[PDB]
Amino acid sequence: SNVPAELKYSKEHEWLRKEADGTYTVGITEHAQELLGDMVFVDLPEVGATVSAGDDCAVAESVKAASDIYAPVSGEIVAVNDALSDSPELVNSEPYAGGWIFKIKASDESELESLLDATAYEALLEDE
Repeated sequence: SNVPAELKYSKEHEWLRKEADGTYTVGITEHAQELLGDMVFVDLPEVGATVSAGDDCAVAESVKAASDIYAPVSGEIVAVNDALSDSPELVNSEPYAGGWIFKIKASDESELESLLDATAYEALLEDE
């Protein structure tokens, strides 16, 4: 599967993209959406919520499965992708683009060290 070289990743099959203001945009990977199948619901976090790294904060549900989506870093949820409430299949068709799930302002920069680069995420995929 497609593993964009510029992104960061979690072992739970999330990606993170740093934006110009320093916030991160978070979604699930091409591999993740492929395994879940045809998406029917994305339960979004509350804007303004404070989360710790590893907290469950969204859910992706398909016709066959559902999975928790974890905060990859600690911080405040600053935006959510409201389009997924009516078009959850964007997660399937454009997991790195229109299928983004939420944006987070990180509270502890040190946590970024626990994130994977693209090479490590590819290796992880090759390791299932």
